[PDB]
Amino acid sequence: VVGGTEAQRNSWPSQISLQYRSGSSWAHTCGGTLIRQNWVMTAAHCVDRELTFRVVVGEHNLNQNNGTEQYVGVQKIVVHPYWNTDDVAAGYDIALLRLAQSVTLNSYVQLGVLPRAGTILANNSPCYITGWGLTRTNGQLAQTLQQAYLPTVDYAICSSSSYWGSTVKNSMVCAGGDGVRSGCQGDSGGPLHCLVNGQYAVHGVTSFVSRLGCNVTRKPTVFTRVSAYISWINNVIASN
Ligand code: NA
Repeated sequence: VVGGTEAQRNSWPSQISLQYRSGSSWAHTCGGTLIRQNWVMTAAHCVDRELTFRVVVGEHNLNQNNGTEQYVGVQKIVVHPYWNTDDVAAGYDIALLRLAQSVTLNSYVQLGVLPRAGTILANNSPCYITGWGLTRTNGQLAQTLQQAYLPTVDYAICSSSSYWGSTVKNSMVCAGGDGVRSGCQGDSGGPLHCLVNGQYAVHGVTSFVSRLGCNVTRKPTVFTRVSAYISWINNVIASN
């Protein structure tokens, strides 16, 4: 997250770190949201690679023991059937991971609350992106979980020529684009939390930013719109 601030350690208890085995150690690769005790929602493009993955819940600092982490292997990966790795702009950038064990809930580990199906945020709605991604374009991952305030940019605007044009679809949410704050590599698959009727819900799964850099004016960060996939998510979980 570029232009972010350190999160309080109990602010976003549904945030997870998806990590992959790198030699004798593990490395953060993207984010995700805990949606059942044994299911995680992330971006399809995060699990394109044939790696060994684990999920870490209750994580705050990637490089220090927090005393709150639970580490659980990934048992099954279900990517959206329409996903196409070389066409991120076509959408369907979403995947569900079934965990090897069910995690225990506490003040650091809670299920993410999903929006009702079909819900679309009005222009300029207050949202936070969270994650451990790069803190500057071509920079390095954050140590501690970061959060940035990113107001939504509605489809009519985001799909105009000076923003994203045709690349953005109705199945996506855009947020930010002020040129100071944004998502960045390592944030993919992580949540966009939006305050609706007094309750934060996860409205987006971070999907892409501009190749021209993370925080670019009028290239808001693009998220998969979770409310477009409520039935898909239910169907996968019900059949696994
Ligand atoms: Na830690």
